[PDB]
Amino acid sequence: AAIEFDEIVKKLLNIYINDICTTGEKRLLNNYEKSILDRIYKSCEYIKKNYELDFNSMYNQININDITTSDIKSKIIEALLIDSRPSVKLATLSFISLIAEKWGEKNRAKIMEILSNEIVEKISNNGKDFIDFIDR
Amino acid sequence: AAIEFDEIVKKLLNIYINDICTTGEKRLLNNYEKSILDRIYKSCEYIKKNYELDFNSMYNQININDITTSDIKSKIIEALLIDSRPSVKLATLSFISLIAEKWGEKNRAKIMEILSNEIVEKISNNGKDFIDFIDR
Amino acid sequence: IWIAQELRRIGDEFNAYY
Amino acid sequence: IWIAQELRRIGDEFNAYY
Repeated sequence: AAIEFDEIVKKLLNIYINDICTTGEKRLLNNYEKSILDRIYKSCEYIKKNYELDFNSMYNQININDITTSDIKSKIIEALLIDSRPSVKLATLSFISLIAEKWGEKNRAKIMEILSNEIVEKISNNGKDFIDFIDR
Repeated sequence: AAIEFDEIVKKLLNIYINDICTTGEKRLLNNYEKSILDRIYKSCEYIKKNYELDFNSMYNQININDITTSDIKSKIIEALLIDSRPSVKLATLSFISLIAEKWGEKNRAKIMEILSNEIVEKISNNGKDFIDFIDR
Repeated sequence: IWIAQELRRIGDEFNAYY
Repeated sequence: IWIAQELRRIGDEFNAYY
């Protein structure tokens, strides 16, 4: 039979519905949450753009095949261990954001197992100070 | 301490990075894949719009607290069992798309455990016929 | 098979459309 | 702590900016 398009449909569906969940989640935010989320997009894009080269050199150390999943996290979380400043959080988030952008053929889960749990907890710690740093 | 914004940051980060993965994945598609994905968005939006009432009545049967995860799947996959037509696939996908839109405060995983594995396999079956139905 | 009975129904109606 | 040493560096430089 004609099967040579089966994997294309699989890939596009997973992308499609994932984008639809995201839209469903954004829709259930109030305007304040939307304005904060908008600020996070723009902040990280600024940092990713102005530190394009710096991130590429950091991305190469993390990209090689040797690292375990915890080893990536422990490298990223090291900055947050001693330095809990909100800007350090924002840079960390922007770097995580850049890694996600380059892993568009890897599994989404592979990216989420870097961010979620420990790392996002440490960013959310004193979230009020983080939000205030971002919203001005 | 001031902790009353910690959960807001958690929620917004997960949304943010998930949207960034999706963008990374779309970027690594060729133009043909993008044109197909664009057709899937628009087809499902058309169906969701013109069958707004019909979907709401179907969504209510699936929304109640009694159902197990397989029970939702077995209901959706039943249409695909006997009827493998690409339009039936598209309607099924649109319905899955609508459910995702309404579960923006539930976990993304809860939505993906409905679609992925069995259901997406049955849609991807004879994907060529599905793509050709969609692309004209 | 109540949900299934409607998905085909929508399928038929859209099949004619396209 | 090489990646960490740069994240703070970027953090400092951006801290001054905003």
